[PDB]
Amino acid sequence: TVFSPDGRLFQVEYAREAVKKGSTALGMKFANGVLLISDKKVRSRLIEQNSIEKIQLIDDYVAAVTSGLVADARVLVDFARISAQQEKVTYGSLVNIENLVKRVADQMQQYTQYGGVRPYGVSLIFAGIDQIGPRLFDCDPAGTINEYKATAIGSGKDAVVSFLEREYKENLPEKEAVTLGIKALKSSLEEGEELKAPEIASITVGNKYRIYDQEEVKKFL
Amino acid sequence: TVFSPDGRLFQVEYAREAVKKGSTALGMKFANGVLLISDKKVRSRLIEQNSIEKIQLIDDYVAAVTSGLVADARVLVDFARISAQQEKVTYGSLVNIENLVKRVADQMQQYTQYGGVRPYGVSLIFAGIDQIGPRLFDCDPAGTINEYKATAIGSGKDAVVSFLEREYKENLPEKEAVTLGIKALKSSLEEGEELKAPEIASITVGNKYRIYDQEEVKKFL
Amino acid sequence: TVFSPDGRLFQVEYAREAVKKGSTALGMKFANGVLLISDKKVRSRLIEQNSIEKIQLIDDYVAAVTSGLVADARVLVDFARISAQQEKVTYGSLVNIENLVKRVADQMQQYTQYGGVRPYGVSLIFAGIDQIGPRLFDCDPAGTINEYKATAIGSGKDAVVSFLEREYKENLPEKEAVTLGIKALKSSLEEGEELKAPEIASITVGNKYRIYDQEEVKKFL
Amino acid sequence: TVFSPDGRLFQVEYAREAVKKGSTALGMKFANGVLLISDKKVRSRLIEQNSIEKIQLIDDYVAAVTSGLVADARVLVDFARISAQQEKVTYGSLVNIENLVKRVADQMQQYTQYGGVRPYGVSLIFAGIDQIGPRLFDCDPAGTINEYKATAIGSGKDAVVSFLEREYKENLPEKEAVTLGIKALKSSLEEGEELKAPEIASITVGNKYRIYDQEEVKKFL
Amino acid sequence: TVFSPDGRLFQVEYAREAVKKGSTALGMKFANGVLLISDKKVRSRLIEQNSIEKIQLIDDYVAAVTSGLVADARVLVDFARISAQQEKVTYGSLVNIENLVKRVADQMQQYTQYGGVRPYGVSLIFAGIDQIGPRLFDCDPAGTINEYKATAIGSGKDAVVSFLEREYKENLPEKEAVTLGIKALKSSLEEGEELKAPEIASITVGNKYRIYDQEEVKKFL
Amino acid sequence: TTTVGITLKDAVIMATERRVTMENFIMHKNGKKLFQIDTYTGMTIAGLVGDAQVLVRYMKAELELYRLQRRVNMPIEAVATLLSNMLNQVKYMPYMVQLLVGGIDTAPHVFSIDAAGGSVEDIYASTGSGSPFVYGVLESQYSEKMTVDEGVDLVIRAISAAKQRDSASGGMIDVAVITRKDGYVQLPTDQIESRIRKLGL
Amino acid sequence: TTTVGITLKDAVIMATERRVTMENFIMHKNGKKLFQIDTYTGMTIAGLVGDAQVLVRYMKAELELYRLQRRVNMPIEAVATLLSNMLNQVKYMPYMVQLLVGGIDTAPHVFSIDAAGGSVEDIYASTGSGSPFVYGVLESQYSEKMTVDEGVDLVIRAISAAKQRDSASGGMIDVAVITRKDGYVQLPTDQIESRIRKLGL
Amino acid sequence: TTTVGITLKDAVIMATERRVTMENFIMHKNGKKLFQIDTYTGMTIAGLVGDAQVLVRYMKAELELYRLQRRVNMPIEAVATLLSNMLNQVKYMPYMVQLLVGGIDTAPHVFSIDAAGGSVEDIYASTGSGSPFVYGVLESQYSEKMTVDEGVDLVIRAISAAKQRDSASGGMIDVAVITRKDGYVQLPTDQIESRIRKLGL
Amino acid sequence: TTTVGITLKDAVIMATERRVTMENFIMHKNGKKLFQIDTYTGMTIAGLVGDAQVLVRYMKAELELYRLQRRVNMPIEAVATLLSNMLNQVKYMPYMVQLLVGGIDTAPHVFSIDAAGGSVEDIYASTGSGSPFVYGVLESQYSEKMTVDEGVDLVIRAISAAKQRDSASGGMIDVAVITRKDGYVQLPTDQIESRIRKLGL
Repeated sequence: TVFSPDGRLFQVEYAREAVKKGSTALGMKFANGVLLISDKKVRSRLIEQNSIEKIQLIDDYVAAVTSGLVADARVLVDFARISAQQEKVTYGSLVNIENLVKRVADQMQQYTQYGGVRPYGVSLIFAGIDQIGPRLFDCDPAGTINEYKATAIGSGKDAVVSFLEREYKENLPEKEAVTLGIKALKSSLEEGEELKAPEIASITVGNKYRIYDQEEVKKFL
Repeated sequence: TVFSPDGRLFQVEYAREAVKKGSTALGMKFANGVLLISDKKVRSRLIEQNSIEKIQLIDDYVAAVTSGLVADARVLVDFARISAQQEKVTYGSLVNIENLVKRVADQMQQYTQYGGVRPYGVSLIFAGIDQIGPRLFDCDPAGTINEYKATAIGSGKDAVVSFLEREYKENLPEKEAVTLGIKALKSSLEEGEELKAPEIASITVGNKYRIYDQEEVKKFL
Repeated sequence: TVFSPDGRLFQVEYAREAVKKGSTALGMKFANGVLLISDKKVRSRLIEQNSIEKIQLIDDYVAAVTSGLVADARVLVDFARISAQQEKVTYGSLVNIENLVKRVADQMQQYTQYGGVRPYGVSLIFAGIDQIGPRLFDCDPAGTINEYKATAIGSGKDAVVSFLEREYKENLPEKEAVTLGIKALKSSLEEGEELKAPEIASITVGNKYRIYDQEEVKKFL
Repeated sequence: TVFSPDGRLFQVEYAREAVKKGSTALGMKFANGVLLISDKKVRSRLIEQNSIEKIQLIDDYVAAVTSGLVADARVLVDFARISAQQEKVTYGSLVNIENLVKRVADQMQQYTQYGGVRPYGVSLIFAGIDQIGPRLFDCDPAGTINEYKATAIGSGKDAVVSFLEREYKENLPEKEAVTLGIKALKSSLEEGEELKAPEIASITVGNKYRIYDQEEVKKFL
Repeated sequence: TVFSPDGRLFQVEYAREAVKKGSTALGMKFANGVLLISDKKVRSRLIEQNSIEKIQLIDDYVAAVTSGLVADARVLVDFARISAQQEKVTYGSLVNIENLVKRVADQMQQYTQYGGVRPYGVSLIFAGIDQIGPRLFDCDPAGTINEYKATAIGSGKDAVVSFLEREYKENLPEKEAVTLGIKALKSSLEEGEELKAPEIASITVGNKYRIYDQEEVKKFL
Repeated sequence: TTTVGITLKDAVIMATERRVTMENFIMHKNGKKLFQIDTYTGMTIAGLVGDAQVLVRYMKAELELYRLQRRVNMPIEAVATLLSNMLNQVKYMPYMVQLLVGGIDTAPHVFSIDAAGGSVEDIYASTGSGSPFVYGVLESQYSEKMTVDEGVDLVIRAISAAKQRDSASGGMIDVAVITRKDGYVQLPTDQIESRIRKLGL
Repeated sequence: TTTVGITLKDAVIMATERRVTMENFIMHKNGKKLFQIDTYTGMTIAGLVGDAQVLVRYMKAELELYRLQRRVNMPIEAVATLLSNMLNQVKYMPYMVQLLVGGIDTAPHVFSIDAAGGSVEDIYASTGSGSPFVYGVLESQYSEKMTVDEGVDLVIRAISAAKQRDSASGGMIDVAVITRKDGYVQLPTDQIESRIRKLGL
Repeated sequence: TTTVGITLKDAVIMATERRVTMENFIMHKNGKKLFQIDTYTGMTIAGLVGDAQVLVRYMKAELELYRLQRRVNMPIEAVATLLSNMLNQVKYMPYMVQLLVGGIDTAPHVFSIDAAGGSVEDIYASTGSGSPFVYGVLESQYSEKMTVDEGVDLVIRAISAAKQRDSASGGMIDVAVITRKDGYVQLPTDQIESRIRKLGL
Repeated sequence: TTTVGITLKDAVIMATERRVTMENFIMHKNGKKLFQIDTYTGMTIAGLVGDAQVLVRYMKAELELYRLQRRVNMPIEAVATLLSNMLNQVKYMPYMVQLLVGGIDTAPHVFSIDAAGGSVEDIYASTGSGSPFVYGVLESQYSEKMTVDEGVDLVIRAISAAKQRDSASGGMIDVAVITRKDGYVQLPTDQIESRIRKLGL
């Protein structure tokens, strides 16, 4: 990875293109909690859907969704899990999610600076509750971090964000937040398509991360 | 391995082409068990067929078939065997096959990210029974993992899958599952060819992995 | 990174181009203190502005702002923080800020001399108070250090400096220094645009670094 | 760095071009002492001139000036300082300055022979008094060392040397040596320009290195 | 460094071209001793000639002259000095100069075989007296060693050797050997030029290496 | 120190004393020896406090990561096996501890793990300087057909007896009960004190 | 050495003696054992001076960096946990120290940390050769419902008693009080001397 | 060995004895224990000669480099802190030394540094086998309101007393005075001998 | 072993005995302890022969290389400083030696270097088991205003006395004289024997 005459890093920009081809997922803050929704694309019938999860847990109070190269995403998630455990052993607990996200982002950043390796073709959304409150972060291939009230990654990122920028309201009831999230995903669909029951997970202050059941998802679909 | 302007990794895609030239094999779940069938291609008569096995065992309850570069496949199988033993020594037993598959996939993933090496030109199918139940996974050169009810690898992959998507039924008797598998392979043959007695292995819950004898195979052929 | 026939290092010059695309920030000395102002660009409404800080603290008496590749900047800031702590442990206190800046610059310089890595696409401004007095330094991708009475980095660097060269006065009251800084940033704006409440921090001799509140900023805007 | 068909090393020659673009400085021996003068170029008014020094001390009896890439020069000066301290710890004192210069030059030479690195774009002048007497050395990017009665580096090198070759006299009074040095620098100026108060330092036998004050410099300007 | 279709190593041949541009020096055996003469080229008047030596000592009974890249030559001389000391510590004394020369040549040879480095652009002449007698060796960039009765290196090598092949006589008196050496150098001069007092050193059996004074040189000039 | 763990038809009951000795006196009257390390798994520690606390932190991290990765709680025997390996690897520079690991998978289990990594499963076990007194009580009164309430009372009596003879034992009794239905439940001191009075202790 | 730390409803009070022994005599009458390591956190040291001073420097650096990175003061329990790990890692080549860590988060806490990395929370604790005398006084006079001023007086009495029996104890008493309102506050010697006179000590 | 360092209003006075013992006898009557290590900083050594001489060379190099890099003389406390770290790092393979570091920044300071890296600031201190005798004299005669000349005389008396009881002490007395005005000044033996006669020693 | 080195106005005189002990008997009557290591520098060794011989070889190589590189003879103090560093670096696995280094720069110097790297300059010194006897003689008879011939005679008497009381001492006396004019000169046995007879020894 080297600089162009414009001061650009092409391998990083190309990695971003890989991300754009991944599945669509979004996250949004709501009253005393954070919501994650993944637009799981259903293909074939020979796939064991029961074993396919898009929302990973890093620990009981932190979750993430990824979009981009699947193999790379798996690796970064494992890294985040291990990193989270190291912090708990060292201090006794996790205090600020932001630092976990940074440790991950730094792992990604170095792959854009040192030769012999290619950057991770992965975009992540981190969500959870910590000492400060409910938090929601993005992390791109470059290793750039931003905290959001609401965000999205994947091929539908632009459509979903555009929708959210208009419709998103603060301090919504969990049910309203989920309802909104579903509408946002639907707006990103190709003409003639439909939204399959998405994977939904949420967490509220004082609780552990909660993953919705299949029936619970359908009720909002 | 670097990114193209499209966000693609050509060396990985090329590795996939190597896989497409390998032999055809399939796997399918059935009532309380998992079936593996390999379309061993018979050539010459000077080859010691008795010593040619396509279905490898990783341990008493886990088996795999591979397609692609033979030398690479052998290496990955050895890796999986060693990895499986490490888990048993560490915890006393193997609980979740999925984790074994991941350890293998991660070994493969890094070869697509670090320079100085080429990716493995190998696709694998893992099958076995663990704490959860009968399971069936694929793993490609990229290092991507998917759990299936039924799948296939090799040059006949597309034909076999197409067939299975139409004919596959859940919770079949072992004998029916084998019968179906044979039909699936036959559908992938070049016009004018025939199916030679394939290698068949299966496992049922509570038992160890069972490999069919020569006569047993012919009865379904 | 190698020399051209002109004795130039293109990768370094290209890194400088990356810096030119970053946000605008300035720093200026005033009577018994140093001021830092960052032109935080406000985009969208879905970004958690409360968590977005442009002025970092290295320690209680030293702060910095950066412009260029965000991921790289984060890394250098972390380096500076760790380095500052090492000095305190070794000697019991930080005596001369200049040396901290050099340690950072040297980290940057080596990336322009050794192959296998690219230079940091980051320009930094360091400010604080030490044994000598209030101090203000720049550090560019090359690893060049200069102490200023007033300076600026980012896309608006040229406009801001030009303004300051004309309007800057020594030994101003803090309030006058801030007022001047705001005017300087406004002069760098594209026609038709406006300045959003910038992030402001200052330190005076004998005190710790002080970050302005939101209301305090608006009073000068 | 490899050889051309002419037996030339282009990367070294290119490094020399980098040096030619640096500031001008000279050194000359005089009766029982050595003089260093640096043509500090004054730019802007927002630069803290009080903190800008061109003449570095390596130890109480040894000083140096550099011209070329600033970041590289800083690194070599630090190296020389550390090296000088190692010698004192090892033997109890510094006996021959020539050896210090060689240790620096050897650090530079290896960067012209090993791949993976670029040569230092720096020319240095070393001056001081040791067991033998007042001494004055140059060191270029190649790692070549020469002892001079009088010399110069930087863009004005050719003009200054030409002047000195004609006007230089041995065993001058310090005041006469300084007067001569100022004339030499003036002769190298572009038409219409003027010489700003230069940085001047000198050492005499039995004394420590002495840096001139601002008023002292003006008296000769 | 790789082979051409002719079995040639171009980087080595190019290094030889670098050598051809160096100063001229010769060596010759005489009755019970060995003589070294270096055609020091005098340039400018601002160079401290008193500190410029072309004939280096490796130890009290061994000396060398070099031609080619100056920085590289310095490095090889240092190597030879260190190597000579190691032998003395190990065995108590130096017995055969040939082995010292080989250790140096081997250091040079490896730079023509391993990548990542360039060959030394240096030709050396070694002379001294050991257990066997007065000896005189050459060593080129390739790492080739030859013992001579009389030899030469540098730009004037061809002219000097041609002369010596015709005029050289064995077992000459030291004074006659020096007289001859001076004539040999003069024959290599460009038309219209003159020979400046060269640096002369000699050693006789049972003695230590002796360097001629300035007046002694002029008497033969 | 006194730690006690017993199994019943479908439950594991573990209890400890709170006294901690440092610098040869009762520096702390209210320490902690009984830990939850998983949903259905608890651990008691004995021996050097420093070493023991470190091991607990490692085990918590290790089991949590296991759960997340494999989507299942680690088998109790596997938990014991980890410790066996962790401790044996440093047997020449060992942790100065004695551990009890208990919990439920498909059945209740209690493992006793020594500092050499030796791990043995049993019906009941105790560790610490007061363990000989606990064994006396359990050996005489323990019954496999006991109810969970009878179990809790026995554990209190066993520890209470140890507190009367072991000078290193003392403090309030901590009791935890693990069942599949409820999971790891730590009993209120209100209930424990009530039982203590009823038992005439 | 004598160090004392106690908790009250909403405050932590820590105090130490100043005497330092080197080469078997009272080389220094005015050393320092009570340190501020964070905005609301203090530490007292005991044992070998060299080791203790090094640990204090590390802790200051570690907590400052933590604050800057996470924009929040480290929890007291986390502070204790760091030390536990730092000390345990070198247990075979240990720091010869005994530490007290006290401060306020949402509540006042005092931790006692041994050289093995053993860390136990308590209501009050003391370290050093004179600690047995302090415990005597606190055990008899300490009350949870005490005011901050009553607290300070108790701490002075406890140390003063130690100074009368422990030959390794002596010097002026340093007292610091930590509250959320004021933060870490070091008391003037003027106030301490005044209290000493009033208490008839 | 006897080394003495005291502070006064605006000065630091340090002195030592010259006797050096090797192979159990007075091999050298005129060694050196008092060193200048910076413009306004001096050091005295005690303990093993080899170790001490090495440390002095390191400190000179370290402080000189510091000055050049930061364009300022290192604070005395920082000088002491370096030694603390240098010595503590090798505490298990230690330097067999006792050091005094004194000098002026904005105020005069004297630090006593042990082999464990323990560093404590004081008004006066002494090291070496004869230090107990020096403390006796200083404890009785030292006064904070003393002049620099009164200070020098006290230091001579204190060492002279040590020379009469400590068999390891002896030789001519070296005295150095550090002030901001003059910097580190080594007193002539002519002045010291004169004072010795006047004092009736 | 007995080695002696003294300074005079413009000269250094060094002498040793030749006896070498191995396996607890006089295995060698004619060893070598006095070495030239530079043009104007000599060294005497004592202690373990193996270690000492190795050091001499290193010093010769080190000083020769220095000369060639810097075109000047190394200062005597610098020579001593090297040894100090070389020996101190291995102080825990030390060379079992005692060295004397003497020579001329602008003045004559004699350094005594112990196995810990301790280096002290003096007017005269001696090493080896017989050194106490040499000191007796020198202490009584040595005079700073002595001539080089008077110096040589004193050195012979001092060693001769040691040979009469130290069972580890004996053999012919080696004497070397170092001056700027002549450099290191080893005296003929013919001259030494002549002096011995004249002195009535």
